[PDB]
Amino acid sequence: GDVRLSALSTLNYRNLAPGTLNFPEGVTGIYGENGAGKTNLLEAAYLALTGQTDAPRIEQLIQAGETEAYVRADLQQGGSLSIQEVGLGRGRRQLKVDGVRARTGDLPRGGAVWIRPEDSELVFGPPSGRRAYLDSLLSRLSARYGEQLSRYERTVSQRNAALRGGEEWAMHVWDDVLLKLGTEIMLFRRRALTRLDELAREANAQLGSRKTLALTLTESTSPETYAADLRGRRAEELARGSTVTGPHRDDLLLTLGDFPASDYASRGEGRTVALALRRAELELLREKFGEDPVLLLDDFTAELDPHRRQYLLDLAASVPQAIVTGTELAPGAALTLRAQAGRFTPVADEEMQAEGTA
Repeated sequence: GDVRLSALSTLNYRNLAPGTLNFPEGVTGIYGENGAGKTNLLEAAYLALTGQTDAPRIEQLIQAGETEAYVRADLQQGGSLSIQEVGLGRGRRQLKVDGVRARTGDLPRGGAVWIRPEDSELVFGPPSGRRAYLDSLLSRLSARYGEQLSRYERTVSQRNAALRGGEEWAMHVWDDVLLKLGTEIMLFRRRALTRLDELAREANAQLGSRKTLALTLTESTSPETYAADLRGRRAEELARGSTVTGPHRDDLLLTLGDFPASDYASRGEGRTVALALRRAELELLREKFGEDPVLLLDDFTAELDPHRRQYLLDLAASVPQAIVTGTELAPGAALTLRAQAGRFTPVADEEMQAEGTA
């Protein structure tokens, strides 16, 4: 009855040998050398499960010499099978759910969470990365949000081009649209913030921090003054050649023991905060859907703190299903695979295959 990714197949997907893999309930551990394509399997899974990608360019996902790629996820929730497919090519990501052309919205239970070895950049990196964290999560929570955000981004782009091209007389043509969409986006973010703050605070504590982690939003405007602010900062926007009002300008502020984490958190504290953000993402999806997202744990061996590494492995064992990669096998997994040159092959684990041996 839990959801499960029962199989993943790819063809022409960057750094993956074409083929299929069948995954059991519980943890599938995958080990191999740096460069064997482990992260790309997780990326492909995340794409099939959520319709999202880290790639700045879709062509980056397609094997050299090929012009299209294909990913297929088989999902089993109870006795119900579902099929999620993604076709890639020509800058385009085409989804299908159960054989029918689909929008992102027809994808179900907050499909996956992908914990990534670069996640400390959420703490120490630029505002754009924290907007991407929030936008990604909120788009998984709500189809409407994803559509609004997409339309908003394109509309801001037109406004900014009007400014930069010296067509400032024409700059306000879409301000009604930006008001409406910008307000909805800001409000969705405020709604989620209440729970994300609580969830990240708890995860940070459970990870052993004795400092309080708090999330707040740094906002360019408010719903109540958005229209006034938008229009009222014209002189500034003419000077800058850019739009200075709206959620594309905002940030998720991370405060740890009353100081800005970006500037005062140690490297270890930063790793803990970043993991707390992923745990809060997981739990917020779980609370919304009463359905556990598939956990994609990318390079657990890159976590060099024993306790925090063990937390990741325990979390993976705790959920109905996780796919865990690293340079060595995750102990106790339902299935273990070795990654070589983008090909995944089972290996024996005598500790987990001792049933029916007598």
